[PDB]
Amino acid sequence: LSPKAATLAERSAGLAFSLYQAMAKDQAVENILLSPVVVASSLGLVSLGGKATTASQAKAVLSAEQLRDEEVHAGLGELLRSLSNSTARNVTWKLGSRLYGPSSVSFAEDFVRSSKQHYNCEHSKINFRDKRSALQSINEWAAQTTDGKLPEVTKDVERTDGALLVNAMFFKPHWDEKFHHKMVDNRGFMVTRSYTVGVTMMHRTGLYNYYDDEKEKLQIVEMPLAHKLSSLIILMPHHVEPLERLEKLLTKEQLKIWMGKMQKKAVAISLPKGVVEVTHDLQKHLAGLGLTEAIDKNKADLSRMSGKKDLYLASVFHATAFEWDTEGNPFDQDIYGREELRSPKLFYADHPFIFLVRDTQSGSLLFIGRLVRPKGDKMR
Amino acid sequence: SDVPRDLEVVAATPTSLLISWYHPEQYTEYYRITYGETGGNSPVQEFTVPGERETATISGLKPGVDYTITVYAVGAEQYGGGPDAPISINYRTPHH
Repeated sequence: LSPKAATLAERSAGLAFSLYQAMAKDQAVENILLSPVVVASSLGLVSLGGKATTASQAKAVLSAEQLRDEEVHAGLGELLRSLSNSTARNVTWKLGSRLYGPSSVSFAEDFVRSSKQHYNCEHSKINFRDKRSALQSINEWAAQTTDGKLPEVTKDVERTDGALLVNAMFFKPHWDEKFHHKMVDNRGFMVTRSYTVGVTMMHRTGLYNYYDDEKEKLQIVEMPLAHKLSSLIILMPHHVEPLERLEKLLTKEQLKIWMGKMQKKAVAISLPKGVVEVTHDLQKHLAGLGLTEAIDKNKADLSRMSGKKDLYLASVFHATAFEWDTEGNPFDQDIYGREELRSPKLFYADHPFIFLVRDTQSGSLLFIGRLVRPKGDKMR
Repeated sequence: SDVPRDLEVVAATPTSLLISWYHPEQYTEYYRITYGETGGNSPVQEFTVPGERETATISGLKPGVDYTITVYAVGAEQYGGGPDAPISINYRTPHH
């Protein structure tokens, strides 16, 4: 990444953690799945189609005060292009971003042109009169973007009069060392110690960077993705417990400390297999971090987006289908005939855990989330 | 069916044994092969072999000694507290 895109990768990760922490405090929030660059591009779109404090507060939430407007849109545009670097573009990573305005609102050509170049933003009109048809247009668009992996964004829309930004994603981590396609069976996932759901799990034993934090009662394992161009790190408590305690330890300083103590050891990994569909409306959480002007029906200045002050940010849907599957790169099976795999560490992910995907080339954080409650109907 | 079957010594020398077995019904990721003197004190010695293989050579044995050979199938069932899938045999290596 260029110096400007590198500073915005750090700011986008910082924003995703603050957004994750604000969402983890909400009792209605169960699974979390955030792509820091997609979240940052949503604020970038508010700055591009916004004026005076509506646009300045968008940069303030990203902690990008000392960055010029051109540096913000060019850096975020370069960051969105770099997301396809560690993955098979339009195969294991699909992303669409659509701005839905009311039927009585026409988007300015200046905004359409710049938003499409910087953020690959699509523009559409929505008839809020029949709610069933307005929902079906958004749900069918997300389903087509992800080829049915995310068949629905939401079952209801609350604010039916402003602009609706919708981000639909499909991501499937391709392991550097695949799990065998038949090493799958049905298991229990303890949502709490008194509530267990059924899940399909995939299993493999291999060599992974690993650390067992005995003091903080958690295991941490790094699973490299294809050609080690990215890696997926999982932090799971020893006991089935609410993630609140572990989430308090979620700082860059502690993550750097845990990464430094990891050693390559034989680990018997078992993970839930299937699609985790997570939809968040980031409107109320982004407002809670400093985006009060854009979300208000009266104070919102989105004149660069439409031409007149007839638009306010009603919703920021961030919907992702994150697929845990066995597929990855092949490897030499003779690694099984080696002494190192004699007594592996057991990483059996049958209870809530935090996970993060990081681009190894740019150091940029690709995904942050947690799995608390697996769907409940994706078992074989 | 869900355990390895037909474990037998195919070839034997004073210091070595070539063993063979038939895979279980379910897919096997890898096998753990353990061996040691029957009823003795010494901890058993073990090595792993990829799941595709149905033969293994045990070397460094003592002539005319009785050994207990156990072959464990490690598949999806064995993960997360699942039961072991073993098969054991006894064989006295020749004095030759």
